Amino acid sequence: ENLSDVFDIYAICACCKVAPTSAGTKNEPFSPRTFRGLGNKGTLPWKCNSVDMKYFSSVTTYVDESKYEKLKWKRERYLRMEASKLQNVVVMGRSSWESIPKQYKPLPNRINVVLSKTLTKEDVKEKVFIIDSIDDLLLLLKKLKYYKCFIIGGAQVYRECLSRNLIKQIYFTRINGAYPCDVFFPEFDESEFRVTSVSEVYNSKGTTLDFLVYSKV
Ligand SMILES: NC(=O)C1=CN([C@@H]2O[C@H](COP(=O)(O)OP(=O)(O)OC[C@H]3O[C@@H](n4cnc5c(N)ncnc54)[C@H](OP(=O)(O)O)[C@@H]3O)[C@@H](O)[C@H]2O)C=CC1
Ligand SMILES: CCc1nc(N)nc(N)c1-c1ccccc1
Repeated sequence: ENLSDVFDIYAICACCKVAPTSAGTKNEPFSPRTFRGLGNKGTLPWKCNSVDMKYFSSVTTYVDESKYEKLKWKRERYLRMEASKLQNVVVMGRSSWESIPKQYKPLPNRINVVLSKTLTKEDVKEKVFIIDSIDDLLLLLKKLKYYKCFIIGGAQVYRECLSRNLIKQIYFTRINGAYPCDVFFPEFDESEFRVTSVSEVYNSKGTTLDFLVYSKV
């Protein structure tokens, strides 16, 4: 079956409009995807957005002890048929991991997993899991008790995961504001996904935003 579903590999990200420039063949003033701004100069285009911050925090930390049991079976089941506290898992590439003020790493109540090949335990003192590659990621999950695995960045981790059909659902936030960006959310065959949750329009500091949730067909 689908690994993505078996291990509930959901992806969450936040994008904003892209502030143009007056130079470069990279300018896409008419890109069909209005919200593709992911990062810039190693950080978030926008300013710490309180709301999304809260949203992201909420969603990635929420766990339902009961509903878990079902998932417990699903995985076990697959595990065997293949062989023939309770927190969520967060996963991020080195970049985004560094892009975080140490004072917030690792992320609380969440099993942190950093994807990288240039990091070692001697280097990372935080209590996190250092993964070699998506494959290991899978191997890791297989033997790990958690609610749902989350992919919180960055652009490469998304792409890779998407290209391998490892994303069950995507929690896509949208920040209505243009900001200079050098990193953008990767493309994919959206055909397999259908929006399942469209939140209302929220407001903060004067910048609008909303939350979407696309699911695999
Ligand atoms: N708006 C949003 O929701 C988000 C924005 N961001 C922003 O994006 C930018 C960072 O994203 P991006 O540049 O794509 O970087 P990433 O955070 O994805 O980090 C890239 C690094 O991750 C590693 N990596 C990726 N895939 C693999 C793999 N399969 N196996 C092993 N290592 C892997 C590599 O580590 P190594 O070099 O050690 O091999 C790599 O150089 C930042 O500015 C950050 O602020 C990040 C997340 C979310
Ligand atoms: C709150 C910012 C945020 N919001 C959403 N919706 N998704 C994310 N993946 C992140 C994020 C950004 C950089 C590093 C870790 C997580």
